[PDB]
Amino acid sequence: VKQVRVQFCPFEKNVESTRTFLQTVSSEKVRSTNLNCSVIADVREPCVDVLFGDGHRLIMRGAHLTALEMLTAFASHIRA
Amino acid sequence: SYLPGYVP
Amino acid sequence: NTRHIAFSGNKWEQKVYSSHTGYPGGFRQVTAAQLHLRDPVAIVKLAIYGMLPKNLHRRTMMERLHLFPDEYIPEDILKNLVEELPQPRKIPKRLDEYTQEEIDAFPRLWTPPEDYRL
Amino acid sequence: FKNKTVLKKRCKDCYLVKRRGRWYVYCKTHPRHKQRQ
Amino acid sequence: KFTRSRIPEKVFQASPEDHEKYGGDPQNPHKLHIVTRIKSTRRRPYW
Amino acid sequence: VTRHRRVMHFQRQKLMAVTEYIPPKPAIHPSCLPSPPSPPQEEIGLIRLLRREIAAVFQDNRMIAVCQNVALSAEDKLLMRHQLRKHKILMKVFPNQVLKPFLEDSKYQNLLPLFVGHNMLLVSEEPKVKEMVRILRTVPFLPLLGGCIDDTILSRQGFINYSK
Amino acid sequence: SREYWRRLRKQNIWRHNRLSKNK
Amino acid sequence: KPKLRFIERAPLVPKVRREPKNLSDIRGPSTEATEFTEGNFAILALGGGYLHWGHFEMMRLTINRSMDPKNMFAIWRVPAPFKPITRKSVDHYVTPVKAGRLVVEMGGRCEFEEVQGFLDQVAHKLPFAAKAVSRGTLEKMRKDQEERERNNQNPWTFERIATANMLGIRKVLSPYDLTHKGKYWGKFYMPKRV
Amino acid sequence: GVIRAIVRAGLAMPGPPLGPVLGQRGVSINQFCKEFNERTKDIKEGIPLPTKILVKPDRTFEIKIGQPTVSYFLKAAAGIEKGARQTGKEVAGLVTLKHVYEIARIKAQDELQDVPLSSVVRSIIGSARSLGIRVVK
Amino acid sequence: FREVVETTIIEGRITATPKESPNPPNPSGQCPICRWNLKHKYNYDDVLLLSQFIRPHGGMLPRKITGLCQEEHRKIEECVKMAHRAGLLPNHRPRQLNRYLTRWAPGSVKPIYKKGPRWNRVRMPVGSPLLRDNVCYSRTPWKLYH
Amino acid sequence: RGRIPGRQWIGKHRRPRFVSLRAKQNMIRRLEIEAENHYWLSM
RNA sequence: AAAAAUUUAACACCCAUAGUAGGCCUAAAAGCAGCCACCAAUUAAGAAAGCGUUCAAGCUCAACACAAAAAA
RNA sequence: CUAGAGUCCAUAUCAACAAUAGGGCGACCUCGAUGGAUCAGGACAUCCCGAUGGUGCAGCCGCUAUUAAAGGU
Ligand code: FES
Ligand SMILES: [Mg+2]
Ligand SMILES: [Mg+2]
Ligand SMILES: [Zn+2]
Repeated sequence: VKQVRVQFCPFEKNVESTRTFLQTVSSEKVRSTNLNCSVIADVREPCVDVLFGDGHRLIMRGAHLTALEMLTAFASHIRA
Repeated sequence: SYLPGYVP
Repeated sequence: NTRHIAFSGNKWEQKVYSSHTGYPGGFRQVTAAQLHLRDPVAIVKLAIYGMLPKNLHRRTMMERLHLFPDEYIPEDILKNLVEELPQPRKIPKRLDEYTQEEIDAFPRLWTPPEDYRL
Repeated sequence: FKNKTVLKKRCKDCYLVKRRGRWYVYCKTHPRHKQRQ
Repeated sequence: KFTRSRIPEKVFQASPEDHEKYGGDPQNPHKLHIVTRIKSTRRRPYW
Repeated sequence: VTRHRRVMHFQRQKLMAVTEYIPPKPAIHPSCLPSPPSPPQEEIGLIRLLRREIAAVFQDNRMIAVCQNVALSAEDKLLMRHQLRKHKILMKVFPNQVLKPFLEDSKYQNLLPLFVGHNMLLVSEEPKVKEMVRILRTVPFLPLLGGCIDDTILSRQGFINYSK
Repeated sequence: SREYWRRLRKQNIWRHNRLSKNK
Repeated sequence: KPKLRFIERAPLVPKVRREPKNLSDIRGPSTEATEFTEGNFAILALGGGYLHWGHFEMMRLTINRSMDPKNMFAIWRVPAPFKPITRKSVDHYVTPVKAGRLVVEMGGRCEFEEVQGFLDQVAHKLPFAAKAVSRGTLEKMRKDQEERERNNQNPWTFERIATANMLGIRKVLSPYDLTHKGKYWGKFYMPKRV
Repeated sequence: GVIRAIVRAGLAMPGPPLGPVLGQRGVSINQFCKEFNERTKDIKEGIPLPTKILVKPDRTFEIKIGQPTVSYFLKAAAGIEKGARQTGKEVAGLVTLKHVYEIARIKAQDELQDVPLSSVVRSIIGSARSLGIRVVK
Repeated sequence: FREVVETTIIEGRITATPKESPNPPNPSGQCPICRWNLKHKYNYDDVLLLSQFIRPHGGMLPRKITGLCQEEHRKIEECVKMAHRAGLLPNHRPRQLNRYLTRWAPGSVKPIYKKGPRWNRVRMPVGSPLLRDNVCYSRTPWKLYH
Repeated sequence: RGRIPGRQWIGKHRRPRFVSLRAKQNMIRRLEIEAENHYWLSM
């Protein structure tokens, strides 16, 4: 895991699934494992992007989604 | 369409 | 169709059938599942035996009882049949066996949330 | 395992489950905590 | 010890609830009784 | 008076069985009856106290900004307050469950979607957006959600457009 | 006031602390 | 003196003077030490039995160790062992206890839950049934039992039959049941029965 | 890491109290006894001081220092060398409000990043309540 | 309902949620089944009633989503597992003796070898104790222990 | 197996006995009969 | 009069800085060897309810936010 | 049940005061005729053989527990 990016505009609805995502991943408890990792949040259609060092790409648009499955899907790709 | 005492 | 009989509850694995050969250490106990697998007609044969009157007539009465594990019946036995008795327990209908006419006839009972993954 | 008619959780990681028609106390940090009724 | 029984006098008071349940009139008590034994005298005290 | 349960006589056993207690049974299980209306709860001292200081904060100070207090150690939070204190910025946070009524009945109902989860309210007098966006430039994982520049609702780029 | 309820909260944890003495 | 006083084993001067007869000290409801005196939490005896000296010293080693003189205190409610037991060749004194008797009393500037934690452990080790009880639980239990006779839908009760000799059933009933009301049987007592 | 403790200004290398205690931490024993002495004599010595050394893997020393502790620095103002025993009725020290007016201004620098002045005086008087002192006027 | 799709891009879409029947015979109820006068008028044989509270793979919906009676949710849970192992729900499979009215798992019951005497004889249970309140059209009560 | 020490109906350890449904039904109907007798003897 | 009933244990999520190792006694015992008081910074935190260290360090909790059975 | 042992530590093992369960003095039949050898039947509350948890189980030895009476002693 190298770079994770979140993009969301809080002024509309259905952005709360990805808003609570930040409070989990963007924590020093999990960021301590990869100190050299990159976490950046920019605000404009909720969507997050995950980049892997191997070359794998991940796109996770949590419009019709919830944070719990977003966390689990992140863990599945750690094995790769 | 169903009476108060209706039972499926 | 004595092979395809059904037991209420866990009688398949709870009920046992104990017999003794008469020799020392000859006590043998087997369950319904073991007996049915070994002998498909043993279950029905033993059930009738315990309910028949306990006299000399019981052995003669069993000579008029015929059991067959599957749908196959001998031609001579099938040739002298007279009446087919109704089954005592009504067979429950599986979910798929219900046709469309009765499925929509049964109304729904709850409103599922729109955003539930299911 | 140890036979105990009453099951008690000796640490926070003891998870209690019903297996084989029998309540079981399973543990991973302290395997000595395993119990069976 | 098993002895004779002194039935409390409170048992034999006809409350109004029993009056319409059994149909008896307290103002006009019945003149006579009908008695019929329906239990064996055996296994009972001699008195 | 025995210690072996004093096995009971059959006649006495039947007497106890006949005279067993019978609880009354309702016609409809109360649990499936249109429940009685819920009694409203008395408002506690905190709720009235916060509302008057929420109103005072909302009216006295020109700058009210919206942020999120992401998971951060106390030392980092304390210095973040310190780096805001160097430019006379004061940090205040309020429970979100009580902010919902106070915002919908007022003119500022447009900020309801912003306030859902963990929220950080940046309050300052004589707003100067250039200084505190620099302090948020060095911190990449702290995003600016929005706010109002003197009751003018603007998004993050609205704050940035005001900076320059 | 604020200091009244802060004391009141201090009593609640005091109550919980005693309740955990025999826990 | 917020601690249990030392309890001797055998009376120093044997005072074997007996007030009534024997064997009647376990059956029937307790007549003395039924309410709460200068205390809030006690243990209720849900059945009769005998208290041997080991039980009394048991009270010492399980209550005093989990005790603080600063905020808690306890005292005795049952008397010292005065009734001996004869022992033929193949001795010691005990205290008769009836159902409803209070064994020990506790109180202070504390709540029921903290006292409950150790009291129930002691309660399970008496020869008879017992449970931890407070000044609120006892009245609640008594009111709950009293509610039972009013909402009962059974037309026939023990008192309506035993007193009236309904089915000639006093032949198989003891004369003591006119007061026991059928809720007491030997040394046992069932609160659940009306 | 964080090993927050109190440092006596007079003593530089206590030995057993500090040698084996941070021996397992992997720190330079001689580093403490050289630079800390210079920091000892900048102000009035003979008073305990806090420590602000953070242990890093690359074996580096960065020790910050502000104001001394609250035990000796407060008790010395009341002319008491030993703390109270009962601390509930036994008391031998008296300090006035004007005395506190100069005892808290210097203390409000260990960012203690609180803005209001009442936040500093209220904390010490609560600490003073535990100790056997009286607050005069 | 919302379903997830993976091709790394993942997405969620909403497809044709079912609707409640508009005319419940007994309104003023906070309960799905305890609103149609079906409190004690269903059994393990009623797959149609039971199939509306299960996952596609054979699980059970949570109580907070369906809002059933707390004691009735237990009955639905017990009835469904009875029908699953009776062959009544063959389409809701995970991922040879036919049975019915099975209270316990077939592979978790120990056969009785020494049954008790005529006064303390162990009994092989059938049905479930939760269905005692179910209506009976024969005055003989349900025999829950054979 | 299943021996009862001593005799079946007397002794310390007897054969346990339980009431039946019709055993109760007979008792209540006898209790109701006396309730009629109690009322008719009060006038 | 007369037919026994009964089948029992899932479970919080998140979070934590600080006047200070509060003073006394103690080789030193810090919220937790013992004792005396038990305030107080901060949106919100016991001069500490449990484990843990010779003692410290380390952890959770509290606070803000979200009912058994076995013999031939 | 958790006082107390086991350096710390109830529960690797041991165990106090207690509590709850299960096992096999009376005169009821008979007053008219113990050891070893041999052969053994049965229970498991298992001495050995087998399978599996825990351990203050590094490995060999051990301790404790669950299951197992086909075989030997
Ligand atoms: S209200 Fe009847 S099922 Fe819940
Ligand atoms: Mg006999
Ligand atoms: Mg065995
Ligand atoms: Zn564990």
